[PDB]
Amino acid sequence: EVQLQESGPGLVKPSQSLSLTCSVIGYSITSGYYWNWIRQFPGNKLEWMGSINYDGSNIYNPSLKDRISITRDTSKNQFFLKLNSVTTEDTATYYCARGGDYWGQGTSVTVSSASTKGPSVFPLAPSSKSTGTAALGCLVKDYFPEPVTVSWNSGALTSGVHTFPAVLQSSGLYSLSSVVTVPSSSLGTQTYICNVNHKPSNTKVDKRVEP
Amino acid sequence: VQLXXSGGGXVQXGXSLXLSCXAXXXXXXXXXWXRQXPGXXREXVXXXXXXXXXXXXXDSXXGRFTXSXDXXXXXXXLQXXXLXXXDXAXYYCXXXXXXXXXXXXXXWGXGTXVTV
Amino acid sequence: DIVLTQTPAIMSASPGEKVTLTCSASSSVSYMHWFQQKTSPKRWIYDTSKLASGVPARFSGSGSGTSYSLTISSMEAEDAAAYYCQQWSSDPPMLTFGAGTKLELKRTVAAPSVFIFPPSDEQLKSGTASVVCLLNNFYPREAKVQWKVDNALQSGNSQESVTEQDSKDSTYSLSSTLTLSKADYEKHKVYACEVTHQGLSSPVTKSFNRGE
Ligand SMILES: CC(=O)N[C@H]1[C@@H](O[C@H](C)[C@H](N)C(=O)O)O[C@H](CO[C@]2(C(=O)O)C[C@H](O)[C@@H](NC(C)=O)[C@H]([C@H](O)[C@H](O)CO)O2)[C@H](O)[C@@H]1O
Repeated sequence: EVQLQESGPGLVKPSQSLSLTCSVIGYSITSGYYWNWIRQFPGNKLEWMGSINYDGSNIYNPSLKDRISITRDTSKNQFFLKLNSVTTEDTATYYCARGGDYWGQGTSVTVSSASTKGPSVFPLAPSSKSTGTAALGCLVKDYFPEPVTVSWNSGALTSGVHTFPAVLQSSGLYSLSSVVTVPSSSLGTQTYICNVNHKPSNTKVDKRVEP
Repeated sequence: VQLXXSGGGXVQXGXSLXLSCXAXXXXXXXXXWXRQXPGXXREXVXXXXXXXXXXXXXDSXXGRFTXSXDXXXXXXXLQXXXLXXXDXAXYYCXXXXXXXXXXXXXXWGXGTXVTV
Repeated sequence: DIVLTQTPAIMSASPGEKVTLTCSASSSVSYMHWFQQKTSPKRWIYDTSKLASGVPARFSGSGSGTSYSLTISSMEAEDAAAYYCQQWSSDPPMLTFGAGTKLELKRTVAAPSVFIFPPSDEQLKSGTASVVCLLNNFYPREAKVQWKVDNALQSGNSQESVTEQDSKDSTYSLSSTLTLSKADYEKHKVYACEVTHQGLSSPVTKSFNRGE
């Protein structure tokens, strides 16, 4: 019935403003229901932020009322979200919803002072003791922003591959590893190369992981 | 973000196969299907864009295959009819990271074996 | 204002079992709603017991006052998701969500295969040493990783990462990265990772000396 789609910048400097827009199709926002903005922190915790009604009235979370604003444009059938003086604690995936029965796809917004940086890629060489099953991988350390993609042997190796979710280090950069378990009999004959691809820095790294 | 393809197997010439791939939101991104013979390169098979932007198919699979997508299940589909021995390959699924359909195929799947 | 406490946090269930999720409220609640999420959160149960669109009849909602429940008569593999209870209040206007109960598909116990990786020479040329401990394909997820350098327990200098439940074999994989400077790294010799999991009779330790 009702369709919703968020749109807006995914990177905001701290102490500045984040602005998002929800485009509604198939239902007039002036017809009924509350139109809310609901975000989800990386911990999967949901927090309802604000609301604008069909008659234009606003309702805000008391924890954000000093820096939130929910407006609307009935001609374009849109309603907007403005969060002032945001912090790194505001990093979440923001959803727009009609009264809680129709949700958008969600937009990932990250708040950080870090600048764009390409990652350093290091080989996780297989150890000297390998029966059996051996393990090797690559370390993708120190980059910003998310995300980064990792393939093995240009995509020819998908079984036994595990690329872990990135972790935000204390420095403000992301770091991850991608491991793959292979037979120990292949370490001498089969070549293993990891392909790391980070679009915001336009970097592509192919590192051979040697025994 | 991760992809997992399913639905392949072994089948004789002339019969069918329905492939599927689930994503770990893809409603705004196009999902393409690619296949690769053991001694060949990955060739384009089909692509399902966003709902209303229709679908597109390669010359090899026109009229025989049908691509679909379920936004609610975050999954794409590929129905295959009148299968030939030439269609025998490993089939992969990828997401076009560019919403403008330029084909920044960044995310790929594990793959699925198809043999005729 | 109103705090929702969902119990249990994680719920492992096999196909065919009866699952009951509880949502307790600090103050009385007129109506409790439930949301499924695997993906945008889908409305699953509204007005305590009304089923939303696309909900099989095996689901059921109930409760009142300060305790509400969600019941699945015979759980299926497609029911594996996170379930949040939601409440709306008027006099102090607030729309509160619960922390969510994670319903996962249960499989057999698999002990993790552990691996240790010393810092590469390429990383040492940048003044940083990262030691990675790999825990592969284990179920259930509950585990423990300890870093012991020169037989000394480490704390505050390791970051852990876990994958989602795998789509094929329904297992987990975990990585623990110990981060040091090359100065601190070169001042010790024995680097060990000690792993604890319910499929292991005794802890599994992977060690290495620096210059080997
Ligand atoms: C058809 C249907 O499913 N209706 C449900 C819907 O009611 C609408 C408004 C109905 N068409 C109408 O009366 O016009 O939602 C209500 C729940 O109502 C409230 C509530 O009191 O819980 C109303 C309240 O104003 C809402 N608050 C906000 C900020 O949106 C909440 C809220 O939407 C929900 O708690 C979900 O977040 O809902 C009821 O479920 C009807 O069955």
